Amino acid sequence: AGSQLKNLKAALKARGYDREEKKKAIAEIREEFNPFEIKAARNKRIAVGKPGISKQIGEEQRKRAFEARKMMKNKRGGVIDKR
Amino acid sequence: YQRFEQAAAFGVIASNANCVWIPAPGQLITSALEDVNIWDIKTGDLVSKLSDGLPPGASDARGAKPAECTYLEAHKDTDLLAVGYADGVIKVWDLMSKTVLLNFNGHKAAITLLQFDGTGTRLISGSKDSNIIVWDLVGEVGLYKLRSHKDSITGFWCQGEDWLISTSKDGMIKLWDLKTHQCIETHIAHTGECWGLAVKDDLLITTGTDSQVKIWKLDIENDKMGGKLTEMGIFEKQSKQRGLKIEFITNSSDKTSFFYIQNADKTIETFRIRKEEEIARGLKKREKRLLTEEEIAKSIYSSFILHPFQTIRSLYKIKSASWTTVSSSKLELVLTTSSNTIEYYSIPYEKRDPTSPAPLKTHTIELQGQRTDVRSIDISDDNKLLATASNGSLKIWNIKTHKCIRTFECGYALTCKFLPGGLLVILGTRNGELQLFDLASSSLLDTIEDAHDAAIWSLDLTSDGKRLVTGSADKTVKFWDFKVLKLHHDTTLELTDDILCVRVSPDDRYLAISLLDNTVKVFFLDSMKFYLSLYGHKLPVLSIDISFDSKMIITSSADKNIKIWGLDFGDCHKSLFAHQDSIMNVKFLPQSHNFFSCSKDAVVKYWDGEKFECIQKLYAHQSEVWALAVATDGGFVVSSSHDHSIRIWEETSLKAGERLMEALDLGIAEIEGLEAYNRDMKLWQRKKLGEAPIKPQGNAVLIAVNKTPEQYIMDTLLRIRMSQLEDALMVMPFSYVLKFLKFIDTVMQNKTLLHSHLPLICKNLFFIIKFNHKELVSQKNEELKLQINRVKTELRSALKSTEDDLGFNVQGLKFVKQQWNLRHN
Amino acid sequence: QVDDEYAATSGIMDPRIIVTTSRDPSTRLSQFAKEIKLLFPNAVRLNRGNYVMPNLVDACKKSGTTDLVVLHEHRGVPTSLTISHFPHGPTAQFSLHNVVMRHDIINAGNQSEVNPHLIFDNFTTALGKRVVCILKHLFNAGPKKDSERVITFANRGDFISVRQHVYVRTREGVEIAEVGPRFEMRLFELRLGTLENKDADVEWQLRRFIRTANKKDYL
Amino acid sequence: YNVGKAEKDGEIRLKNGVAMSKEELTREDKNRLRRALKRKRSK
Amino acid sequence: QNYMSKGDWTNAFLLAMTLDHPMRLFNVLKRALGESRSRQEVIFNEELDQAISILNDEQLILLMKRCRDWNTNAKTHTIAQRTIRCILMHHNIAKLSEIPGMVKIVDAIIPYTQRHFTRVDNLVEQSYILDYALVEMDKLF
RNA sequence: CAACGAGGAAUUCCUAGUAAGCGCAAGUCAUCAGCUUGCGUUGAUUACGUCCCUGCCCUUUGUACACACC
Repeated sequence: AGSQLKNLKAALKARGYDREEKKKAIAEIREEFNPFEIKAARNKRIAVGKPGISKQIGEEQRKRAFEARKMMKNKRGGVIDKR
Repeated sequence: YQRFEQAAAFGVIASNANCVWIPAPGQLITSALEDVNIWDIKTGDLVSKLSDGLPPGASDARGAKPAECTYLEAHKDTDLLAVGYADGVIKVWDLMSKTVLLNFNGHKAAITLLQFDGTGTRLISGSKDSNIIVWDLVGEVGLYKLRSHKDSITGFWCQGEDWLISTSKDGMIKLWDLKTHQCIETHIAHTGECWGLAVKDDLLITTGTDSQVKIWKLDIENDKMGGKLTEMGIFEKQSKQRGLKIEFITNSSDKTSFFYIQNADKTIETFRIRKEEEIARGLKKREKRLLTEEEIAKSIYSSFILHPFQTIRSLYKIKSASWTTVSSSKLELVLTTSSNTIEYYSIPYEKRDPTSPAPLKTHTIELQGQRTDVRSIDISDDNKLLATASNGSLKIWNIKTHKCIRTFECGYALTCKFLPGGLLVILGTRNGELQLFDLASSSLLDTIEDAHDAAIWSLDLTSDGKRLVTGSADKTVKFWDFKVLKLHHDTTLELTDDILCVRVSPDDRYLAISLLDNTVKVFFLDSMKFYLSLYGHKLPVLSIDISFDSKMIITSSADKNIKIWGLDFGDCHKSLFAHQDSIMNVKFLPQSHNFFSCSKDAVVKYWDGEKFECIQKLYAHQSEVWALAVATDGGFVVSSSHDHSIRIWEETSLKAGERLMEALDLGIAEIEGLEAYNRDMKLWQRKKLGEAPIKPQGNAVLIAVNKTPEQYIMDTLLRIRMSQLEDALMVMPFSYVLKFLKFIDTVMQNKTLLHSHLPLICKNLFFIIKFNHKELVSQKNEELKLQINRVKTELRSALKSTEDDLGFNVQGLKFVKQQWNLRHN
Repeated sequence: QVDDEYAATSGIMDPRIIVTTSRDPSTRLSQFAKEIKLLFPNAVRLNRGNYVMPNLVDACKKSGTTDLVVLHEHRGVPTSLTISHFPHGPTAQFSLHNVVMRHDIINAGNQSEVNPHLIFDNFTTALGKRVVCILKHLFNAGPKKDSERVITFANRGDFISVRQHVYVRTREGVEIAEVGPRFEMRLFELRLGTLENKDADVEWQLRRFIRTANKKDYL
Repeated sequence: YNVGKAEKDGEIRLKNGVAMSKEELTREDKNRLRRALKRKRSK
Repeated sequence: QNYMSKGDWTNAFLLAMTLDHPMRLFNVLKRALGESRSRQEVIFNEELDQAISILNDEQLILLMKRCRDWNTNAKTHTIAQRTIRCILMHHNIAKLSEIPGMVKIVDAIIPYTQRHFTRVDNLVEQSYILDYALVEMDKLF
């Protein structure tokens, strides 16, 4: 049907010296008109995943794990916190 | 959020509009800003303030200035008020129930006159855009729009249904035939503008820019083009300014007529027009010395038929007037002046002498106003209110009744404050003077002459009130104590520059002073220590405010933005740009970090000090908001402005081819219906006249567009385009081709629209029969055969008739050129 | 600037592009090829089945098409694209790595089909200028300056991120939205003749197995 | 011969061959013709 | 304006000529010509073409300039031809030639009249399909 | 005393050596063998019109030189 550009101009005419309304409206139209960072399946009788956010957290997790192992790698001491 | 709203507005009695008078002297309807208030001249109490049912500041109030009322007008007998506003709308109210009956937007700019006509049911309206519209009240409809003036309607005069006559802000007076709504006769009245119009039936009177008042004779039953309205002579006035309202009366009990010309400044020139007996018995006296010269003298009439009268003056500049009369010794004239005040004068006249060297006002309603803009507003704990003016009119209004109960005379006073026990007012004036007043006793406790060398600009009490600070344009601030109830100057801090705002903290801690040199300085009161210098505002800087915790200050200026400063280190937080003219004042709430700022562009604005949003954008004033004051506890805020207003704020689709086909079918159906009607008429006129057909009523769309069917088909045949014309003619079948031939056969009898559409008729007809030639020559009907012969004869006669003069003009023009050549090549 | 086998018809003439699949394509590759033919304008799609590549190349370069995009898959997921410029010009062949397509995700409407704007981010080397020229002479020369679709070829360490966006320009900035397929393509081979032969001289191809392979970009 | 512009600045001659005079034409048609030649002077 | 409303085309014509209001002049000439085709030596009404017959040199040179740039249409050309014809048959031809400026106008509008003569003559030429269709319709029996 | 006899709602692609059937080879610095790319064999039905619907685009001085149309 109608274009994403036409719907985007309609969404901007919809949303229209306050700041937080513009922060909210801009974040809303960005996460609405960005469809390639969700994943949608087809219901055989729909947003089923958030690929980039899941990827970002899965790789930041192992990034801090890798830096922790690189910090541990040639240590021999350690504080023993019994508190 | 617990938002704000407007509780009540007051302080205005007469605003930028006219006034209508109602008989019982009598009462008076006049304008406050955007709402109309009725007053009884006898006592002067505000008996009605007819206002819009929606409070300005509510949820559905729209984001602009409210429409200022600009013309009052009243229907007396059927009891209506037609009022008109500055956007162009006209609200008609019944004065019994005070609701809005009629809304009549219509115009595009502010409106300048109303008039009821034929006393009820018709209202004519002239506006600052040059249209003048007639409205019916039984149909709620703009009937007619008289549209030929060029600048702005300054006056008109109508009689019912036939003649209107208007004059506008160009030099032009116009007379309008209201049957055809075309302008009939136009003159240039005055060489600049034309501001006045009045007429008692024979003579018409107009005035323009400067003192030249022109008498005209309108002869309504004239027949010549120029001469329905002729000019009969000019005269002079005493005012060299714009006379801008003229109005007539016929006093009874002999019969006599009086008219006034109000002026721009301060003065109404009244005139008695005389009667025909003294016209006849005064003609000979200037016809003395006995005739070409005497005829020139008799032609050069105004001073003859018009007689000046008692020139009524006033204290202030005059905005509007209207009168009443009895006995010719009670010319009783109400007058609304610009500095808000109405005045009821009355001149007597013993029918030969006006019995006074100068007329006398019998009433004056001026108590609920100020005569100037309120340069400083203040409030009590919660009960009373303080308004400070330039004439001297300090006034102590009260919140719970909106009435000034106490008023004094100070001078050009720009700042004031209360005293912390109540019932006591400190004030500073624009010269080197300070003054003290109270509430129970009379005006002056004491004044201090030479309180400062130059203009004082801002003072502030301490929170206990015993010690106040005055900063003035003599580049000094001074401190004063209260000794026992008198003022004790003890110390004075001279700066390098003109201090123009002071403030202390609400806990006796800081003294923040705003200099003319684009900065503020924060001092310690206990040391004169020079704590901080806040800098970077980039124009001279107006009102400061310190928060309740004494941590956060605001800083307003003429840079159209307010800056938030943290007072612990003097570090800026925001620099938020409000208010596109100039923020005059800015004030916190009592207990919160929310604040208000009123500005020089007719708007107050509600902000928070944490997210720095704009909480609300309040839009009730009309002009420069000079001051605002917040309640000490609770937090309702008053704001007072340049439009003499003081207001409270509290909490809450076919195509070508088928278009031509349906046009052809209805057109030829009408055509042969009328031809059958004509055959019926000839048979019932050639036979026994006992019967005939009843009536073919003409077609709905044909009488709706006012066209003969040949013209209707001709313009839709025009309105198809040349690219799809050969398709529009190819789509239609042969029955529509036959009725197209009937259409062409009828249209080349009306030889007017044959000759104006010859190549179109030729192109369409020749394509039609060229495309349908195989079927056309197989039709067997002598009616169509005679039809084709008739179309052929008339069409070829028209075409040879136009190429005859084409060939004539070719040979004649080349003869002209050739005889010029053989003359002088 | 425009190099020696594109300079004859740089901005004189609009291009003409064929988009075609590998051989007996899967349905997601056919959807992908439709997305590529309405990614860039004056491109049409041709159903490759039982087409030989020499007479396909010969029929294209005597019909007058400027260039050819051949798409290769792996079980739906497209893996390669070869761009062959026909007047005895170059073939740049790329692998495609992170492909997300709008036919997979969302009926978000229809596309825009305007002559787009083009962004090229840090193609600094001469091989970068070469691949910029071969990627942008399959677009229409001289769009309107208020055209509201842009596409982007951004180099991110020899992985050209390829996206398409539409935009309006609002009061405080510019608001973007993502249309069409996102990629990271990477050039594994250039050569200087057409697609028919593989006897053409190679201008560049990546050396995967040298021991100084991962030290530099556009190696 | 062809229809050029007007020879004085009190009238205009359109390419059509019809002409208006500045004073004679109505202000609605003056706005319309100003807008029209603005577009014709914009393309 | 009053004359143009109420009818009365002769004094309307001379006021439009005095004020030099060219669109109003085209309208008064077109309206008077159309009503001249309606009713019934004389081509306008007699009062108006006498009013054309009694105008002086600079008035008829601006009238023929108006006729010049009306003749460039194929639509507004008939009004121009009727006005040119009444000027030609009501004025003196030696006067019309020796008026200064009346050759840069008539040389401008000889070829446009020749163009229109060719077009209307071809319209008369292709107007004989009606005559051919009539001879077929009479051969039908 | 489990599934299943050509697969619902919806949805995607497709115009001549094309859709589809069929096998045989290769495995070419990226990708691929849970497959990928070649190669031949057999080979159609239906559009090839239209802007009516859905959209996308272009223009709204004719300019470019006649004739013609506007």
